[PDB]
Parts: sequence; C-alpha cells; structure tokens
Amino acid sequence: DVVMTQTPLSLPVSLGDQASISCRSSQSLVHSNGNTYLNWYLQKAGQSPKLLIYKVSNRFSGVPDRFSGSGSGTDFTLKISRVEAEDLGIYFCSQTTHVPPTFGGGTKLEIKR
Repeated sequence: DVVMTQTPLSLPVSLGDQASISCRSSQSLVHSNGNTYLNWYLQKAGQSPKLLIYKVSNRFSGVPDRFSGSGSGTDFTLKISRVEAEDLGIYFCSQTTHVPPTFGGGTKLEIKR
C-alpha cells in the first residue's frame, strides 16, 4: 500500500519555537475522488495518544490550534506554533485514504539539545 516516510528523524526544538514535521506518501493520499484523509498523531513514553489534523490541515476537537497541517499529495507537514513539554515524544502520521490503513512512522521530538 501507500508507504509513509516520516521525517525528519529528529527535531530538536525549544519549548516555544515552531516545529514542522514532514511525511511523504508513496503515491499520494488522494482517494478516488480528489480528497485526502490524513491523520497526524503524537505519543509520549507510554501516555495518552493525541490526534492533531484528520485530513490535511483542519485540527481535531481538542487541538489547541497551535497545530497546523498542510502539504500536497505525496508530501505533508505539521507545523506547531510552539512546542510544549507534552509535545515532546515521538510523532507519527496516519492515513485512511487507502486500505488497509498504514499508521506508523516515528519522528523524534525531545526538545532542543
């Protein structure tokens, strides 16, 4: 199925700066109609998962607006107005456009060093 290459592998940023994680999709995530259904994700060391965008840029209910998604077809990104302690951890980007669902990736985001 469509592969999702998460990048970069590391994103050292201070809790306050803007962070933009990328994500590429083998043959784009455009369903048979011209619509893209992406699902950004984030998880800490054994904590409660958090979903940001659920299409391409719109933010899911609960997102502090600081999260923003964008991109074309075989490329996507998640810019954050400001990183917080909770934001730290590993990032991911899923997609419900193709089947079966992918769900995976892993961008390291543990503050700036």
